[PDB]
Amino acid sequence: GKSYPTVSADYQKAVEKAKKKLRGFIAEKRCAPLMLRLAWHSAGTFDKGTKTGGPFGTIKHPAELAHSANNGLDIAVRLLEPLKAEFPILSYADFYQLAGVVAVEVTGGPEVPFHPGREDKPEPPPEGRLPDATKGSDHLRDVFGKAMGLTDQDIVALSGGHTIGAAHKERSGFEGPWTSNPLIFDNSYFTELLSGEKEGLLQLPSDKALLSDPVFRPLVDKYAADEDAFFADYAEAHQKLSELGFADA
Amino acid sequence: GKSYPTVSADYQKAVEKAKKKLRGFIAEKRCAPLMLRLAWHSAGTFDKGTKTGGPFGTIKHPAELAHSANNGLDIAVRLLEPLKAEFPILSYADFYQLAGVVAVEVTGGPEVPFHPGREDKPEPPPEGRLPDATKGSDHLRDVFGKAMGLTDQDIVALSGGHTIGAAHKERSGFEGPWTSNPLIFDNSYFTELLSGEKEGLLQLPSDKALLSDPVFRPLVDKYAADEDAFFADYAEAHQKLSELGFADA
Ligand code: HEM
Ligand code: HEM
Ligand SMILES: [K+]
Ligand SMILES: [K+]
Repeated sequence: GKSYPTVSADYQKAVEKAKKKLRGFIAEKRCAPLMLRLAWHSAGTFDKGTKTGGPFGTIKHPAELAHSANNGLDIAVRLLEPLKAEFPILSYADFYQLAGVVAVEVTGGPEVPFHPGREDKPEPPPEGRLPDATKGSDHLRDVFGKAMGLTDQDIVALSGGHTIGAAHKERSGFEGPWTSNPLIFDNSYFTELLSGEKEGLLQLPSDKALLSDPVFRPLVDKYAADEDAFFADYAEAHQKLSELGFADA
Repeated sequence: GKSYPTVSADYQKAVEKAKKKLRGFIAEKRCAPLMLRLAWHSAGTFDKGTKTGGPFGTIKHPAELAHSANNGLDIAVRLLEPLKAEFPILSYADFYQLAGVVAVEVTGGPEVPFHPGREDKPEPPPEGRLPDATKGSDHLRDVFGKAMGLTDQDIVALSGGHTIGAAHKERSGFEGPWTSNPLIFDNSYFTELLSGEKEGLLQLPSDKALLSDPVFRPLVDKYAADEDAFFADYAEAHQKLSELGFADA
């Protein structure tokens, strides 16, 4: 049900130019997984019932950066500031979601559609809305479903964002990559999830919860078997995520 | 703009009977100021914009009791549990606001009108909405005005609740009573505020802020000069406070 705001031609020019510079920067710095995380944690605080939180620029605020769920994302914010300063017309809100869309594209994933127009809001949401890696399916539906308003299908496909990147013991406490090729966006997260625990590879309890839920497990199976299906469902879910509370939510 | 819900006759019987038992209990235990504080801190978390928080029973939850603003109110909650258990039909939400109305009446203050029907909600609001004693007039309008939706007049009159009770260094860190007769509800809070700092009596920076604001100071002056006016404005404000988010807000 989205109705995206009109933005000036100069604004659209800056988007296009920012998108290209983000590709080169993110590729050079090898920081696509951290930028995807930055985009997700920005959006993932949306609560449909109160219409608070969401991808509106607040993650750069030191008070939101201090949320323990956000450990290490100050690095992300810092890395992007010089480039953002080249695009003063853009909202931080738009800039961070664009970086997430680009992070996915330059690691070889699907092209997530992007619509500009998000405004930078003044107040960060309360801490505690992002998911707890130590919990399971009920918790996941509470956060993605009851708060953000995404579907069970969205939960599984977005979990596949872990196909890139790694945990760090000094940030969450968990450690290592989910896949053997953590700078490559593919369906390997699901393939590893199905094969058991491979030495050196990470599985959060929240990942494992997908294997035991009667709705989530068919989806893991479909994605492990069909990367195209994964990419389609991923692109849908990431667009919805990136637009929570925006242009009608 | 209130439209109060219908409640059963058995519910109204329990209100009337609870009101009388609360008088005797609160008088015997000399805990009227702590019960007023309990009622206020229950209500004072309302945010009109999101319609979250407010006098809906959540302060008895250990997670809300743990808010540092609420230090010492677990005592209040404990004191009331035996009596509440005599009125299982009543919501905790109604019971705590009734105790606040009674606390004011048995110390000799105005009769604040009371309407039953508040429901006990499952989730406590985020911490941090209650006012900071170390701040001033802007802060007060942010909390009472922008969040709760009360008037500048309401802020000054409700500040007069400090005419009963005292701070404790092991609860907020501040210490002592605002008045020489802290179990007597009268306009003495304003009279002391005007006379300067009397030895042994407390003034928070938030109290003092009332003296320097061009809207609040006329009100302090009116109340110090006219206790009847104070009681009228107090009764209005406390009813509005006790009904935030309830029966239309
Ligand atoms: C489903 C529930 C989720 C939980 C419990 C969760 C939890 C975690 C944890 C604990 C970390 C490691 C942080 C560290 O120590 O560095 C992590 C990292 C990561 N998360 Fe998730 N996450 C979830 C969903 C998501 C979603 C929906 C996305 C985006 C589509 C995502 C993208 C990532 C990425 C890319 C990393 C790697 C970061 C890096 O390499 O530095 N995650 N998550
Ligand atoms: C206006 C901003 C307010 C601030 C900054 C504030 C702050 C404080 C503080 C710091 C304490 C002492 C807590 C302790 O250490 O025990 C206190 C106590 C108290 N507050 Fe206020 N308060 C405010 C408004 C209110 C309102 C609106 C009411 C109710 C009408 C109220 C009723 C009381 C009462 C009765 C006590 C005495 C409690 C006792 O004797 O144990 N206050 N407040
Ligand atoms: K991978
Ligand atoms: K007094």
